[PDB]
Amino acid sequence: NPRAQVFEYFKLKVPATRGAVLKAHINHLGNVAAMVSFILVHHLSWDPATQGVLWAPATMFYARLYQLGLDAVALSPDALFVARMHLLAAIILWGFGHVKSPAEEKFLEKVTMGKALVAQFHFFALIATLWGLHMAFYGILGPSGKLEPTGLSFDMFGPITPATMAGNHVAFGAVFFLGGIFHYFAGFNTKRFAFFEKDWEAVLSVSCQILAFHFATVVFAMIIWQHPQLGFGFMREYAVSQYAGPELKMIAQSNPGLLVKQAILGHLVMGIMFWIGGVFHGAHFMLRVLNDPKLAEEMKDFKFIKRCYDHEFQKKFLALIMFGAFLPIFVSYGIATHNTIADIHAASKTGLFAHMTYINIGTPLHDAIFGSKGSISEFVAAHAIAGGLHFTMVPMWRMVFFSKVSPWTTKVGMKAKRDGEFPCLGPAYGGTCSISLVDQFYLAIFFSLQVIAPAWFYIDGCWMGSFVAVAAPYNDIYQAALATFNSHNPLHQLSPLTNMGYFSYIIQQTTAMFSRYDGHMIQALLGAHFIWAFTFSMLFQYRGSRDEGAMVLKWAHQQVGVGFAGKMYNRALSLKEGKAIGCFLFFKMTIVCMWALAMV
Amino acid sequence: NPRAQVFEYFKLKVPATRGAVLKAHINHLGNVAAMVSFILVHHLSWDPATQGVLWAPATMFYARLYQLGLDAVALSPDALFVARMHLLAAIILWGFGHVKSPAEEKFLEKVTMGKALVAQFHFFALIATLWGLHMAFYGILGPSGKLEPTGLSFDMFGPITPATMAGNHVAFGAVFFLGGIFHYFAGFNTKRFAFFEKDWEAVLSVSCQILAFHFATVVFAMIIWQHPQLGFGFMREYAVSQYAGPELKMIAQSNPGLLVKQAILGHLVMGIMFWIGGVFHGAHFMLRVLNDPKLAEEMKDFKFIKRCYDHEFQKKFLALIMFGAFLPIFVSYGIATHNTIADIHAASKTGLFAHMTYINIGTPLHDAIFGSKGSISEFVAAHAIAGGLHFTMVPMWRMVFFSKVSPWTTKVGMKAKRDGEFPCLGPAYGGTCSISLVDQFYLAIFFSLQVIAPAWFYIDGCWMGSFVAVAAPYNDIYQAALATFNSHNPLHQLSPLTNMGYFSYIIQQTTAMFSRYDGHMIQALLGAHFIWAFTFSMLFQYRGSRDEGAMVLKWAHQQVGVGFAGKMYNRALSLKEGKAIGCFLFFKMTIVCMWALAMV
Amino acid sequence: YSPTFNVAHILAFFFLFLHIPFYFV
Amino acid sequence: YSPTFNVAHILAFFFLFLHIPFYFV
Ligand code: AOH
Ligand code: AOH
Ligand code: GBF
Ligand code: GBF
Ligand code: GBF
Ligand code: GBF
Ligand SMILES: CC(C)=C/C=C/C(C)=C/C=C/C(C)=C/C=C/C=C(C)/C=C/C=C(\C)CCC=C(C)C
Ligand code: SF4
Repeated sequence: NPRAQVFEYFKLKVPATRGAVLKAHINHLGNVAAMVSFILVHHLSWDPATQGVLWAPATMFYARLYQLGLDAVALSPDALFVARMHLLAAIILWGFGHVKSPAEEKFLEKVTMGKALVAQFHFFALIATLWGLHMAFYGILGPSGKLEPTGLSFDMFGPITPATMAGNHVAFGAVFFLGGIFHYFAGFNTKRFAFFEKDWEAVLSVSCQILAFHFATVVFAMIIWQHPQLGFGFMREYAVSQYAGPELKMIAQSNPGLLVKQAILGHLVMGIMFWIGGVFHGAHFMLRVLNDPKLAEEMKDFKFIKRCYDHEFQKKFLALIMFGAFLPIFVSYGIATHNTIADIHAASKTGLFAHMTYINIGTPLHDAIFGSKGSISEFVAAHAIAGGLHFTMVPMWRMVFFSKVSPWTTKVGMKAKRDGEFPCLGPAYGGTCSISLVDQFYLAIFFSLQVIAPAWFYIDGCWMGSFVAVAAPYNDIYQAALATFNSHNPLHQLSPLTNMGYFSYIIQQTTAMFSRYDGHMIQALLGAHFIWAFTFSMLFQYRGSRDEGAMVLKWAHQQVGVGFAGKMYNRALSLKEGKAIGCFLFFKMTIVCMWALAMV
Repeated sequence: NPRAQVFEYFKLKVPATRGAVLKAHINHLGNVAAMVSFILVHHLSWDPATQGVLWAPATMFYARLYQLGLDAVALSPDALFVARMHLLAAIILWGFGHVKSPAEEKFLEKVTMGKALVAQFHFFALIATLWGLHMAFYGILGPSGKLEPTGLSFDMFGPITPATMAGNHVAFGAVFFLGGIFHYFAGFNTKRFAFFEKDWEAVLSVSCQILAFHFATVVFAMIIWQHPQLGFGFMREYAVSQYAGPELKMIAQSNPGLLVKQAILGHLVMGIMFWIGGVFHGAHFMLRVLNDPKLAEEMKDFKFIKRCYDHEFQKKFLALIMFGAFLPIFVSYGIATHNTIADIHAASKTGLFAHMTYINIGTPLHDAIFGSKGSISEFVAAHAIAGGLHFTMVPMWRMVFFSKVSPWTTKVGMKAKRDGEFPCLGPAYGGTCSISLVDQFYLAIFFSLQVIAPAWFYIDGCWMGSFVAVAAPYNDIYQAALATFNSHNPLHQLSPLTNMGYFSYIIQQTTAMFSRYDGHMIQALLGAHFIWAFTFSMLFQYRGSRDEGAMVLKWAHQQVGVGFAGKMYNRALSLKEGKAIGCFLFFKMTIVCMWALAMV
Repeated sequence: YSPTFNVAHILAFFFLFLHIPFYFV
Repeated sequence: YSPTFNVAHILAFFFLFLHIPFYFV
């Protein structure tokens, strides 16, 4: 009964029946096919016959055409045939998705989520097998620049060839075939798993969380597995192939990993989004358990019912998370700040900042386990990212364990937080904004920038030993780091290691933005900065001011006879609306700015 | 009874008696003398014998020594004698300021503010006359680089000479002497003025507001009156004189107005601060009138008692202010955005942004009245500043007229806002934060950045026709503007007109910061940016989150035996504290960044 | 990509985005 | 302006500024 299990604003908008959910899934497949058809045809460039495919997302999808062994010229007959067939598919899916199918519904009443998962195992088995067979007999782009059937081999431990990569797919087909049969007969009834059949939000949460972990493995694989046809190196090769437009080629020659790093940034960002949103759903499911006095006799066996009321567990556990953030942040940002002060003042002959030593630490544990040879850049960057992860987890674990009662609600005499969405409780006790579950969701989104930004600066080849460029007295440290980066870090395939800390790198990249794409990424930066600034007006403690001022603007529009425009100021966005929209736009406008950096 | 007339937090801190107020004034004079003594001796440079005076504020005070005809070498015998005598004065003033003087108090019970103003007229008369006489007989720096007595002349309409500038001071002495005598006998009892004797906050408000207007006249005079000894040109001359250290000289040769523009930025910023704080005091005085049912029988004659309750006056008046902001902002930012898009995309040969026309409008009204010959840079900059002023006035006029009742309090069924300092009323009606008088004070401080920033970018020679540098197709417009700027704009004495809009100018100035003062202004930028970011944690709708999380941090410190440090998290800053501190630091850290721009 | 084409399409983006706040307010 | 002088004086600024929030909290 989903309409009873969502926040108020969504009760009238959430698919409310088995059938409606299936229709939403169908229409979502229509969206997928439709995006493919749109982006092969539109948003390529101003003049594709001469400029090729220059614009983002289209470049990545044309890089796929290239990897498939098709003519990846802008608007080629292959590209158009692919785009038009996906449009056909989209229209058929949306068609079915917007008509009611009572027989389909009647059957869905008999389907369990365990059964659906069996079916998904064997659908995935089909896809994996058929794609292995397509590779095997019809081929993909081969080393000779021609479409080449891969053959089929199952020598898992021999060298990677097209044939064994085909075998890898067929093997996954077999594995999911046997696994689907096994679970068809045995079910998922084991304890600690039977409860999933009870609640769609629990299943949904787990899907999001595991998908987030898949995203992270994909980020790392896109850096490490750079084979030009069987890995993500097809994005390097496409950008300098015969199909690449002149400007894309010029950019890729000084930035070989250009398109790979755009894909990486997309998967980093989406992965963070599914991690935090998935945890929000699991926490919301738990909170509904805790608010349904009925929903307790089946879940009493789980420890979280107790932990969500135990103030000593809450403090010990959250304190451990905060320590896990504090220590690596202190080490990484403290070192990089000392080194920054040293780089800044290196020309000084006297005074407080003259003749500072550079802090230079390697990464012996990572090197011993994975075969890198890291420098202070990796040491600082990895501790800043690790710290950002634990930092982000502070609001995440509060969603999970603080959203019904906390030491604070007990301290101030409350029985329990009323629900998961209330924005505040007013000025009592010096102010109470954003103790609810959803407000900690937003805060985790905000904090997640401490993961995304250092990760991006690292991946794009910033010097992460310092916030500014390495000064001349410390050049030896940079040069040694550059040698072992080139010889031992797979990232050197995508990015040269510059001597520029992020602040200096911003100057250089932004300067380069004036002269690529006719300057457009400067327009992107400026517009994104404006919108980001405006979110302050929605996120600051100033909503009442705006609601009061909005009455003057509405009144003024009515006086002159344009009340249809004054309706824009019928009221200010509410606390809840302004926090949701402000967080969304604050977060995404930051990502737009980083996307500019990914375009040059 | 000031303790009854201030916000709660200040009742125990405000000087509570006539005598205590006088002592505070004495101690403030001690602060003035002490700053002079400190800054002539410390914070000059790391090694003054070789580097001279390099650091801000000290440079401006040494430029004064220079203008006085004294040896303005760092730590010269003249500088030390001046510094040590001002220290003596500070110690004597603070000495007297921290002892009780009962006879002085008994006499103060007999002093009125009208009497004090008579006395101030004749003290100012003394200062003006004695300084004219010092100039006349002992002199200031003369055109020959020597101290030269000016003589004394009263030829007001002849050419400006040192002698007539001395006469100007003596004449001001005479005028304030006659004016003090006149008011000694006639008083200030005229209607609409008698009420000032009633309330110290009304007098205080007016002093701040008029001082703000003086600040603005000083900003303009520092640009326009650039005479090298009798005007603010002494700051240009000092920076390239024999006393100037080598680096100050190197900077001034490419930036002649360096020190003048530092003084300008100081007076712009302080003037805005006194304007808004002065209006806050006047509004607070009015609000106390409206809250004292007694305080009405003497003020009923004033129209503001009515206006503060009249919802049609409130909407008409505030709507007029908003229009006065909307129209010039729309014109200035809309034009500059079109021109920005044109400059950005000027290299494009096709597509939506190719071959745009530059919007080019002059300033014929300003030219006809003041003798300028302005370009699109002046047209846009002046409308952006004018618009920023009306924008800032929106929260200012709400302080004055919305702080007891408003159309909003009537709409939601309230009798009246309880006081001037409450932070919010909670989530009712979609949220109620920052409708009080003090919260509109903060908002005016925030909004005032729309005055300060464009004014600074203009004064420092940014191209204000565009947010980026002028592109080659529009170079003719820049060159024509440069010719008439050089020949008709007095600002060219302080700043060359660059072809750089503020975004491009930021790149160039920040690049220059790496190589002046051993890079220190990069440290200033980075530290200021960090603090600015942190204010979000105090200004966002998130105070309850922090108070709840603070309990975990305090608990963790206590567990390990360092509860004296955990007291830092005894509680989060309250709504009221965090808004005051957040606004102060948001505002000042922005000013620090602009100060970096003023240093190069 | 003439001036009239380009102004027209800019105004199209403007009118379109302007309706986003109406959905909430 | 030796390393020990400079670290000492940096720590002095640190300890000093650190007391500002105690005044409110
Ligand atoms: C970034 C750009 C920005 C803008 C363009 C505004 N605020 Mg906003 N604002 C901000 C921040 C960073 C903060 C943080 C939190 O301090 C706030 C807070 C806050 C609060 C608390 C309130 C009010 O209570 C009051 C109100 O009545 O809201 C209904 C209001 C108002 C209205 C004033 C009325 C008037 O002057 O209209 C006149 C309207 C203008 C002068 C804006 C005209 C703008 C253009 C023509 C477009 C320019 C476009 C480009 C350059 C691309 C007006 C629409 C407006 C514009 N703001 C408020 N604010 C940024 C901006
Ligand atoms: C700019 C830098 C910045 C920092 C360094 C923090 N926030 Mg803050 N914050 C910010 C913004 C921009 C916003 C906007 C509004 O979204 C917020 C909001 C918000 C809310 C709502 C809450 C909480 O409720 C929670 C809390 O419990 O507060 C008592 C909290 C916390 C604590 C998390 C606990 C932990 O991880 O400790 C671990 C502490 C750290 C990981 C910080 C260690 C820092 C250093 C060693 C110094 C680095 C120094 C240099 C590089 C010069 C922790 C002290 C902390 C650090 N913030 C919160 N915030 C910026 C920053
Ligand atoms: C498979 C992914 C998935 C699914 C099925 C859901 C589903 C839901 C449902 C249960 C509710 C209500 C949504 C609503 O009614 O839709 C309405 C939308 C439609 C019906 C769309 C219909 C489409 C059209 C009319 C046409 C559009 C066509 C195009 C745009 C091309 C909801 C919800 C939330 N979700 Mg998630 N979420 C996710 C991923 C996420 C991601 C991971 C994130 C964040 C990064 C979140 C953060 C939140 C968040 C915060 C909330 C809410 O408050 C809300 C809630 O109440 O949860 C308790 N959620 N989430
Ligand atoms: C400001 C909003 C914003 C921003 C900056 C981003 C950024 C990105 C980047 C990080 C990547 C790679 C580039 C790309 O394919 O973009 C595509 C961008 C859009 C489809 C929409 C962008 C929005 C606007 C142009 C309108 C903005 C309007 C305002 C800000 C008022 C990406 C991406 C995707 N995103 Mg989003 N997205 C959004 C909004 C959305 C909206 C909310 C939606 C669906 C309703 C999506 C669905 C997807 C989707 C499917 C993909 C990808 O394949 C790709 C990826 O890398 O995944 C791993 N995305 N997304
Ligand atoms: C001559 C200038 C002047 C004077 C006398 C006052 C006086 C006051 C008094 C009436 C109260 C309470 C202050 C307190 O008790 O002090 C305590 C401080 C001392 C006693 C200082 C003692 C000094 C030491 C112990 C040693 C320090 C030595 C050094 C720092 C070297 C107060 C006040 C405010 N003021 Mg103003 N203000 C100003 C200028 C301004 C400026 C223009 C601004 C803003 C830019 C403001 C914005 C505010 C604002 C917002 C408020 C308040 O809320 C508060 C109030 O209640 O008003 C209604 N105010 N203001
Ligand atoms: C971050 C805080 C900050 C910033 C950025 C500024 C900036 C300025 C600039 C715009 C000018 C010229 C440069 C200078 O002389 O500075 C001097 C700076 C200080 C005296 C104090 C700076 C503060 C710190 C170094 C400590 C910051 C600590 C934290 C941010 C935690 C100026 C200035 C002055 N300011 Mg301030 N001030 C302050 C705080 C203060 C504090 C609150 C005080 C007194 C308690 C003053 C009293 C004065 C005063 C007297 C003057 C001037 O003569 C001059 C001016 O141009 O007036 C027209 N100022 N002030
Ligand atoms: C306007 C004008 C003319 C001048 C304006 C000047 C201004 C505003 C000056 C502001 C000066 C300020 C705030 C100085 C702050 C110093 C803080 C220190 C020394 C902290 C050290 C922390 C340590 C070592 C721990 C380790 C460090 C880390 C973990 C990062
Ligand atoms: S400031 Fe706003 S969000 Fe915070 S308690 Fe008050 S009304 Fe609620």
